[PDB]
Amino acid sequence: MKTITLYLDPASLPALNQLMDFTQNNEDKTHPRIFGLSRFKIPDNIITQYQNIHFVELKDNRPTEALFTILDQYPGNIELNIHLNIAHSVQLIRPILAYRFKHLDRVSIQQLNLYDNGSMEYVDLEKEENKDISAEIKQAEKQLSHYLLTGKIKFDNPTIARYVWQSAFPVKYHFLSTDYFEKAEFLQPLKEYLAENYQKMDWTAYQQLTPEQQAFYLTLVGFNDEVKQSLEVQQAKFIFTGTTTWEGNTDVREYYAQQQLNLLNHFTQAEGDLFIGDHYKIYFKGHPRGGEINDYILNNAKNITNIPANISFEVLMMTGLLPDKVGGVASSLYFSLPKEKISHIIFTSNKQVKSKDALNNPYVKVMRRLGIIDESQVIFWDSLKQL
Ligand SMILES: Nc1ccn([C@@H]2O[C@H](COP(=O)(O)O)[C@@H](O)[C@H]2O)c(=O)n1
Repeated sequence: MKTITLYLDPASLPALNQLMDFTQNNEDKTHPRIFGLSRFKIPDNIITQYQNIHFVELKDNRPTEALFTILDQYPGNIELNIHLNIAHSVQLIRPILAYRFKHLDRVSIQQLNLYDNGSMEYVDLEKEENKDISAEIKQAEKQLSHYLLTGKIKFDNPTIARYVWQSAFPVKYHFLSTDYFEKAEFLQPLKEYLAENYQKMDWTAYQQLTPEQQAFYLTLVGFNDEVKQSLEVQQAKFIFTGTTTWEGNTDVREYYAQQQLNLLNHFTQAEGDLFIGDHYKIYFKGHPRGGEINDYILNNAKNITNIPANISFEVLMMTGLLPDKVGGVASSLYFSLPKEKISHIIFTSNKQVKSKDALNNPYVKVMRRLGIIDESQVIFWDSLKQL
């Protein structure tokens, strides 16, 4: 059968790993490929070098029907090599299964490779701490069978359903935290169930690439030479990480901008509660969707070096360019960082958190369970004095 590789991800981390897989296989210029990476654009100077390369929009975390137009161009027997975001795997594969239904004679699923979205998978797993995980797996497997037979989605445990694909297809899972699955006691049944179908995320794959493939990869992920040089000075580095807000209200976005500037000052100013000392070069890493929030920092701070905000932070993990220290507002990007590199992580007030909620939320709990952070490194945003 002819193999078609599908790279699907609405987010960042899976895409980063999928673009590594493409780079590792980039000598094959005609292997059929379909890219559905909402946050990444393959430069046309690379697209033109490949044949049978296709692109599909994602909408509501699934490929659009435009996928069918692509697959119709391959009228023989086809086996699908599918790369997915774990958290969104059920929706991402939905149009693929629908197409297979219409072409059961010639379309088969060869294998799945699944990659963590980031913190969201582990948080979601925390909320299942009190469940009979062994029973949830069996039910999820049963309901995955119904999905595969009817095309209709109904999971009593949508979270555990993300981890039962091996009951249907050859699968390999790539986890940001293998420790979590091995340390969390309530997850022991799941760890044993997954058996030899998971592995730790290949963060050091970039180091095994060829010199030219390394440059290939950096072009795919938007990390140009100028930014690289900046993060290679022989100086103690601290990177301040920013955040964003859904709200459109100018007013509110302005408050988030003013408050993130204040948080920066708590790290970098001597009177600050989070002062890291005088011996660090300071970088700012805005949130990709920060918009004016990011401009507020650069326009009103000083002695800071900007790292373009649309770069996914996790690139620095995939490339070995992490700083000595990272600090800022809680983000998925922290789940993937070494413990000794964390200064302080700050939390924003919302529905569940109106105080340093005794750290009774899953995010901190996961991090503490894994030992990435201690209580002294958790900060509630509103408790910080206005400097
Ligand atoms: N300062 C930041 C904040 C977020 N991000 C990107 O945004 C993604 C979503 O992060 P949040 O958990 O903060 O929404 C992160 O996984 C990372 O790829 C970033 O690259 N720099």
